[PDB]
Amino acid sequence: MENFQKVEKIGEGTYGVVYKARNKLTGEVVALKKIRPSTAIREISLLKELNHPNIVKLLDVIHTENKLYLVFEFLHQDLKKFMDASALTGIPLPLIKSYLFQLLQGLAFCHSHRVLHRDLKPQNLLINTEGAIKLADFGLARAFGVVVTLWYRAPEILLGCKYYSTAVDIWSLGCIFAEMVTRRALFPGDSEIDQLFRIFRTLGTPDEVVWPGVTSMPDYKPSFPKWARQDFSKVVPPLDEDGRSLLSQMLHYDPNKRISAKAALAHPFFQDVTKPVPHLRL
Ligand SMILES: Nc1nc(NC2CCCCC2)sc1C(=O)c1ccc2ccccc2c1
Repeated sequence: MENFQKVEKIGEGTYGVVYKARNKLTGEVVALKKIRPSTAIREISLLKELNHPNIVKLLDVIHTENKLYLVFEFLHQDLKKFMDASALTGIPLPLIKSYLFQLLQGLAFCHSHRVLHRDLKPQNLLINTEGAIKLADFGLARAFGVVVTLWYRAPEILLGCKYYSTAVDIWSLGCIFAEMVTRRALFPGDSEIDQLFRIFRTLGTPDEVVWPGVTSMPDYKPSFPKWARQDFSKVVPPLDEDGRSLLSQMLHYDPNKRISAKAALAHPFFQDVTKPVPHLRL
């Protein structure tokens, strides 16, 4: 490339190929994302202003030769791989707590600036050797619009609501929290209806009592089976009651009842939070 030198392909992201690259002028290593609209350019450019320790920095937006690239700060591992690498022993609770706390700070920051992610998943949660965890790709979904993982999708999205709110990110993070604890995805659906029914089988089929307005959602069908809610203690053992209480608030059906990132940071679960060093094999 004219301005970068590719080191290697990292993988296929939501919007195009992602490469580990080196800036020719500075020598800095970055995550270069090729995007496969004028409104998009202006909107994404605004995201360069975001700066928070728990957000992967968007270093630049490059629009040349009628191609679009996003340059992001590079991190050495994502949470998906770290979880796989920690499958035999599990991620220590203090580290799970630290990561969840940091992720909520990242969400609280973005949300306060009116920026949603909409597609949080272990793949876009990046970690470094110092114990930090950061979220990548906030705001891209809105700017760009429309096999993809549905495992972390909020129910309102699965039910066809086309108006998103900050709550969709809290739902996704709750699912990730559960996965770090049990070492298994919470709702590993293989289709949109399977995803929805896995949620219903665990949390109970929603109704107008727990979710006012649910029966009027675009894809809601009166024919959905009626499953009873499972005992929460069976879903994420052996997470303690503070952890279970917080998780339940992040997984409320009604997005308006779902806890905010800001309020979650004050939950008793974080009374003893610390910042442990993870053991990363790079
Ligand atoms: N900043 C940043 N550093 C990265 N280093 C890699 C971490 C995992 C191990 C190899 C280096 S990956 C990254 C992303 O921002 C990012 C996020 C989601 C992705 C989903 C699918 C494919 C690529 C993706 C890349």
